[PDB]
Amino acid sequence: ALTQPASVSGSPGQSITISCTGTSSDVGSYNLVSWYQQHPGKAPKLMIYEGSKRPSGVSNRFSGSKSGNTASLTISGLQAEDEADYYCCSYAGSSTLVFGGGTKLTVL
Amino acid sequence: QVQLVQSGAEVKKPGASVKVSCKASGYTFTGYYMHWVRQAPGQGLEWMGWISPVSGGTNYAQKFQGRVTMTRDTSISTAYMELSRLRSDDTAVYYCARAPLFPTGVLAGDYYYYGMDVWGQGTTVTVS
Amino acid sequence: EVFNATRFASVYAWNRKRISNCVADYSVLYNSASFSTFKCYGVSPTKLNDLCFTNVYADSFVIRGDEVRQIAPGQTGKIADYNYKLPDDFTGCVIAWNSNNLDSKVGGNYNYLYRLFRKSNLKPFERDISTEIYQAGSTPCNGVEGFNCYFPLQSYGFQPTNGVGYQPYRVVVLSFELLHAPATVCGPKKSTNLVKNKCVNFNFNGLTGTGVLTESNKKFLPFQQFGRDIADTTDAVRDPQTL
Amino acid sequence: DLCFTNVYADSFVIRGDEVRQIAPGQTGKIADYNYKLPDDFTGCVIAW
Amino acid sequence: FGAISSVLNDILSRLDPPEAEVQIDRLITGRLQSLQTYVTQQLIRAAE
Amino acid sequence: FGAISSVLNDILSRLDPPEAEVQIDRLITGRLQSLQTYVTQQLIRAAE
Amino acid sequence: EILDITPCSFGGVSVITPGTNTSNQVAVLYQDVNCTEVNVFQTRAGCLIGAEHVNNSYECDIPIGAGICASYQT
Amino acid sequence: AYTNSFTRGVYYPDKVFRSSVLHSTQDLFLPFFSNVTWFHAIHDNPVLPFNDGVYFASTEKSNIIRGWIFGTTLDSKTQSLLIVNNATNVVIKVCEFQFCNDPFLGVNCTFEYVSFKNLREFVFKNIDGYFKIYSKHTPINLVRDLPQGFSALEPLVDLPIGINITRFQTLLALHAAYYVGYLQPRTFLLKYNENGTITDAVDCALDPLSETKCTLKSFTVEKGIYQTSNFRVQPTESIVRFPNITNLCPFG
Ligand SMILES: *[C@@H]1O[C@H](CO)[C@@H](O)[C@H](O)[C@H]1NC(C)=O
Ligand SMILES: *[C@@H]1O[C@H](CO)[C@@H](O)[C@H](O)[C@H]1NC(C)=O
Ligand SMILES: *[C@@H]1O[C@H](CO)[C@@H](O)[C@H](O)[C@H]1NC(C)=O
Repeated sequence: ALTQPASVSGSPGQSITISCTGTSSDVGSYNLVSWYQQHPGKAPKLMIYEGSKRPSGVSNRFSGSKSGNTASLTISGLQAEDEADYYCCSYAGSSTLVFGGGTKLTVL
Repeated sequence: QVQLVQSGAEVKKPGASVKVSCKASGYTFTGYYMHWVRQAPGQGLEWMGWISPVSGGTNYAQKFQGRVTMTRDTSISTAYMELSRLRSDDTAVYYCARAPLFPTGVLAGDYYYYGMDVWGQGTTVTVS
Repeated sequence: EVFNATRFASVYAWNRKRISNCVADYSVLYNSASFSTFKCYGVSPTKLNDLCFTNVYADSFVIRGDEVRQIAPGQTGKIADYNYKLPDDFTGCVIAWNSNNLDSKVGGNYNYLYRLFRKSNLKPFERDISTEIYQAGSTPCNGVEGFNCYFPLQSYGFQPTNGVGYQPYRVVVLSFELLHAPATVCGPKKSTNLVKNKCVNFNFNGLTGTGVLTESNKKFLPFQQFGRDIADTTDAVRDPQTL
Repeated sequence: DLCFTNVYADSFVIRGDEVRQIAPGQTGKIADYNYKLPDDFTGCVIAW
Repeated sequence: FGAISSVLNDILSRLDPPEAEVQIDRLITGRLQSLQTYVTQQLIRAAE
Repeated sequence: FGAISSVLNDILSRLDPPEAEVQIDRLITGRLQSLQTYVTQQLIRAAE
Repeated sequence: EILDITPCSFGGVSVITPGTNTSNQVAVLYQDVNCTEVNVFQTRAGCLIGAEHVNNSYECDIPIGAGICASYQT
Repeated sequence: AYTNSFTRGVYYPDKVFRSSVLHSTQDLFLPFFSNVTWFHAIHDNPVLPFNDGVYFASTEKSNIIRGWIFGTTLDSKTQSLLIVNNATNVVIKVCEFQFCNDPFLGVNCTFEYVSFKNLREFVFKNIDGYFKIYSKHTPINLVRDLPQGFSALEPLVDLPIGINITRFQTLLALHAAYYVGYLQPRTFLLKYNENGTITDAVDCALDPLSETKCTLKSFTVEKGIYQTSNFRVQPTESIVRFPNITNLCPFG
């Protein structure tokens, strides 16, 4: 029920950003944002929790932010391995911790 | 070492019901809201529900509210998901989702955070 | 039926067995070295087979290793306040032994639950099986869990690889009560021969003294066991064997 | 009903995106180069 | 006077010395206080 | 009167304040009771 | 402003009565207090209820206080 | 309907034998001369609370009152104590029976026991989960109201049920007036004669004469004047006084 790009393109080393807007009720009112990264044939891997906090082990290049109803995942220094899908989510009032259209990041 | 084995692939006829098994180990089984998240082939990922093996408490998506029945047997430490009245867009790969923390984080928002240990794959091909 | 039981109950739903009209030698409770903890507060353990009380209740359950120290008068804690409260003037004893080899599955025994959320402290010898969703926050919880609405019970993780502090411990408590009713349960204490008209040491249902017992004519009611004087001393006694 | 020894009022003006960066253990440009809050922060913050 | 019962036989047969001693101490202190009051009353009555 | 010794200096030199205080309390309680008995007897004898 | 603090009505109460086989009538006297916050006679010894004040003086039967006392008569 | 309780509501407080002694003790007793509820059975069996014990009086001529139930909800959802007596057998149970809209008699089980012209007095109390039931039967000749007199109750039933009870109800035998009252923690002075039977009782929570009786520890007070601890007037409210401090904090 969230809206993120379906695919974002960037160059190696560049700082790219992928946003996703929810509503004033889900993103505009909760710092419960979620950012996953999934590789093809692989399980989804959490990248960012609570809007801007990084779980243990997640590389610092992934940074989180939010403005009103849109959260933002900023990957500084894009790498070849940074090619994957990203799935943001926001608490929606009930159930539960789902996401956006999913964005495939390609590194030219 | 959280190990998570999902049951095998299935083919189904539409309108029928499918039951997928989900056997966990390597951690405190009952201490997690475990979710069930699906994804159509080459599509986006789709969450379906979660369960507490403790107290049997669970909660599904309104989209799935009514067609999904999620159960668990903590003795073998194994959760289960059923979807009756199947159809074509139900063809997808399903997983469970073991959560990051423990809900002894009294208000640690547990378990509204995440799934840290995801399951291998369960392909449901609902084709006549 | 308690010690050699195949299964026990949960923490909050502890098993309560009331005993009446039996004998207990208590010697098996002393020689058995399997008991990790044996703390008698109200009555000394050595002087147990020579006293006598009216009734006794045995409350058995299974808890964590760290909670074993919580069964004490005046002691506070999670189990001591939300699962089982012991009065300060508790006249009884507590036994506890580790059973990690029995009550622990290969992947974790989750059949044992304990209450962790409650808005009030429990009363002495109170049993509460209220499964209502606890309201931690200010929002009402109308049968729906989630934020500020958590389950009042939580399951134990009993794995064979856990430390001694997180191991399952079977804990039983014996509570004795003594009223004016005839004393039922105590040690065997074989009755000696009755002798009349002689200064001897008399003992009746624990009441021990020295005096001369003589035939009487006071008609005592069927429920009147002992007779006291103005100075609270015993003046007449009913034979616990014959009327 | 609790009354303390001393009060410290830190006043400033930030951007609309930095409103989420004012919290103990926050990451960002403002939370690292301009104003950082300790993890054991005993107080409150009001932004308008 | 703080004891569990006014009869000493119950304490002697039930409790161990580590606490029977303090119970007996309380009992004998109360009893000696009462005896002192009684003998003072008897002394003043005998003087009268 | 329940103390380990009738002499006070040995109690002060052998025990710590946490228990020396209780020992001194018991000793002064016993001595005060004995002094009350003595002064009551003295008042009775003085009246006679 | 200055305000004086005074402990309100408190004082050892008492109850006077003749023998049991004579009658069952009883009187109650609140001593050293004025029973305004509670057949009443107010004297320096407090206030007595149950008895009737009579101007005719007689021999004192049961001493009450302040030269006043009660009896049981027709 | 309401009626008086001149001298009823007395029983043996313990099982200690006494003889020719005046013993004062505080326990749950029925206040003397208090108003008690009255019900009829002509041509009527509501649920009454069980806050602090109940005293019951039944004037019977054909054994109509034949059952009593104690509990909280009385809908087979919790444990309830049922006591019935069919004219030759006394059945006592604590099981959870399914009760109808109006339980009566026509002409999870943890305990089970199987064994106007008549005034039967009963008293039911709960002490630390122990249900105590005392009773006393006597022959009387009265139809209008309760006859005035003094009669103690002997200890009959003591059950360690440990069941929280807040309400109770009676059960008749359809093809019988009765009085109910509540107990209070009162201090009573009882007189034991040479036979050990309670012949008289004084309740010093009623009038100052009984107060002096409790004081002198005797049923007969001589000509004189006495009392006990003083009566003090309690404060009506609380008055908080604090400064009007003018200095504000320059948060503005
Ligand atoms: C009360 O009894 C005494 C002693 O027998 C007697 O002298 C007195 O007259 C009696 N009182 C009355 C009012 O008869
Ligand atoms: C005592 O109270 C009475 C009213 O009951 C009043 O008339 C009298 O003046 C009062 N006496 C004093 C000394 O206040
Ligand atoms: C007491 O009991 C005896 C024994 O039957 C009886 O003879 C007597 O009348 C009773 N009453 C008194 C006052 O002794």
